[PDB]
This record gives sequence, structure tokens and C-alpha cells, in this order.
Amino acid sequence: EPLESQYQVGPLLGSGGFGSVYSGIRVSDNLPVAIKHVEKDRISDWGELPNGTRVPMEVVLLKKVSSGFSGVIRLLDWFERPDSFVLILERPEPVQDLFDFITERGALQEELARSFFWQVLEAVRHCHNCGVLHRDIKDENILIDLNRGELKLIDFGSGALLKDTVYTDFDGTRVYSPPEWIRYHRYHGRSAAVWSLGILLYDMVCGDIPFEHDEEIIRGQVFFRQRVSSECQHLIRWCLALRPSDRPTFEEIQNHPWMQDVLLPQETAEIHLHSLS
Ligand SMILES: N#Cc1ccc(Cc2cc(O)n3ncc(C(=O)Nc4ccc(F)cc4)c3n2)cc1
Repeated sequence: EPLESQYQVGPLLGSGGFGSVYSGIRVSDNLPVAIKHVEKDRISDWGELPNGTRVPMEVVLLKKVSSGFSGVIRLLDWFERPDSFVLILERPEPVQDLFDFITERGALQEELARSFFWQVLEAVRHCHNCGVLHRDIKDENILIDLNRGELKLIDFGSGALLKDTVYTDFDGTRVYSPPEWIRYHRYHGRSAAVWSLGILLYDMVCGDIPFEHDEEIIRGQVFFRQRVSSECQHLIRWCLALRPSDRPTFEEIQNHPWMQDVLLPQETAEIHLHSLS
């Protein structure tokens, strides 16, 4: 029942101002897991479990999205310690984050970018349907299950319950934040999400993000540094519309001409991932 008897703890995987994550194995079935520790003192957002339990908002959100759909890394279990919470998360093997993947490969071929972006969209839709807003969509928060060619969202440490009214707080990544936040400190969940997806898509096909400074975000002029098709440029520019109401809905994105004929995840892996080149 204690954490230490159910799981064998291994070396560090990663960390940050969000938490520290270790490799692990569930003793009962040898299932590979990831073990994330969060300091109670570093937690700003608290939530309530349906049985009235004070936990980190991150746990609340994870639980809501953690039914079997495989586009998010699921929370298998959690533990409370005197000064921390411990999250047991699934761990695909082999696995690589999208940030490292792009860095390794440079800009992605559009067929691959299409597959990846489509899966991210499906994963984000899943989250919204579960009443959860991620608020930090970016390459570092996306894992690739290399064998299956399936992408998985991680790190709901900056997330919130999804609502239809204005958010006046943001603790996600600034260069992925929309102009309305930069200018007015106000945004709506879905349209800000679409903005971040526009940045993500650009990063996929160009190998780097489009904006570095606040003035660039506010200007909203997108320059392409890599060869990118006219349909992909159009979708990107659309997602990066300065006015939130001018941005496409998720329906409109997925009905966009650039998005048609997406590969299945296993196809994607066979063509693009199972290779030395
Ligand atoms: N690659 C990589 C990879 C990606 C991120 C990290 C650090 C990190 C930081 C963080 O604040 N959070 N918050 C949640 C996760 C998480 O779920 N990470 C994770 C899960 C399964 C897995 F197989 C690998 C990482 C997480 N990871 C480590 C390894």
C-alpha cells in the first residue's frame, strides 16, 4: 500500500518548476510507469476530488482525462505524503518528447506533421470533452509512443477546469500565449488553445517557433523560414489570427484542406518512425 512497496523507483527522467519525474516499475505486473513528485509548497492551484478531498488541481484534471483514450498519459494512481503528492503515470517504451524529436530531425515533412497535429487535436478535444483545459500545449508537453506512432499529452500542471467565461490568469509558456493575454491579460480557453496549436504547427513544419518577443506576438505577422505548402501556411495563419473570434473552431481546423487524408498512427510509425534515417 505505501508507494515504495507497489513501485520500484529508478533514475530521474526529467523535471522543472512543474515537478520531478522518475522512471518506475509497478511491482505487481512490471508495468513501466513514470513517477512525478510535487511539493505541496510549490502548489498554487488546488482542487477537490468528487469525494471532497483537497488535492492539487493537476490531480483533478488528470483524473478527468484518464479514462482509456490513449491520447493523454493517464494517471494510474496517486499518493499523499507529508510535504508532497506523488503521481503514478503510464510510461510508454520507447518514448521521446516532440521537442527532442523535432530537434533531432529538424522540420517535419508535412505528411508527418499532419499525422502528429491531427493526434494532438484529437487529444485536446478529448480534454475539453472531459471538462479540462490544458493551457500549455507545446512540443515539450507531447510524447511520442515510437512503436505505435501515437502521441500523448503530458503536464497538466498549468491546466484548469474548462469554462466558457474569461480567464484572467495564465502560467503556461509565454511564447505560446495569445495576443489578447499579452495585451489585456484576458482570454477564452478554446480560442487561446487554437492559438497555441498554431504555434505548435508552425514549430512542426519550420523547426522553430514563429515569435520570440511580445511585439512579434502582438503584430501577428508570420514569416516562414522553411518551405511550407500554401494550405499549411493558410491554416497556420488562421490559427494565429490576432482576434480570437477570427480563429477557426476545432471543427474548422479538422475540416481544413491541409488536414485531409491523415495517416493512421501505426502507418505513421511504419513510414516515419521505424527507421535509422
Ligand atoms: N520523454 C520525456 C520526458 C518529458 C518530460 C519530462 C519532465 C516532466 C515534467 C513535468 O512537469 N511533467 N508533468 C507530467 C509529466 C509526465 O507525465 N512525464 C512523462 C510521462 C511518461 C513518460 F514516459 C515520460 C514522461 C512530466 N514530465 C521527462 C521526460
